Amino acid sequence: CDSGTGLTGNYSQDTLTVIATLREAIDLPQDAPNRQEVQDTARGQINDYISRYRRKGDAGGLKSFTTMQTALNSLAGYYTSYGARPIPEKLKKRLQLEFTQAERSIERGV
Repeated sequence: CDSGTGLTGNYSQDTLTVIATLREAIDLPQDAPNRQEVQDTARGQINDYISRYRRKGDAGGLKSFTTMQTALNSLAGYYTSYGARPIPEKLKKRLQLEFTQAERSIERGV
C-alpha cells in the first residue's frame, strides 16, 4: 500500500504516541462517528514503524511492544468490512487490554 516512511521510533514518547492514535480511535470524540477512518491514519504509522522503523530498544521483555502486535491483529479485525457492530471481545479485550496495557501500564500506576 505505502510501506516505508521516516519514522524514528524515538522512545517511550513514540510508544504512547502510536497507541495514542489507537486508543483515540476506539473512543475518539463524537466528532468522528467513524472509529474506522481515524484508524486508517494509524495504519500508516504501522507501516512506518513496522515497515521502516522496526528497530528500537528491545530489552528482551517488552510487554508493551508484544501487545502492539497482539492488538494490531485485533484492530484490523474491527475494520473488517467495517462492521459497525459492538466491539467484539477480542477487539474490546485486545483494545481494552491494549488500551489498558498501553494506557494503564504506560500511565505508571500499578
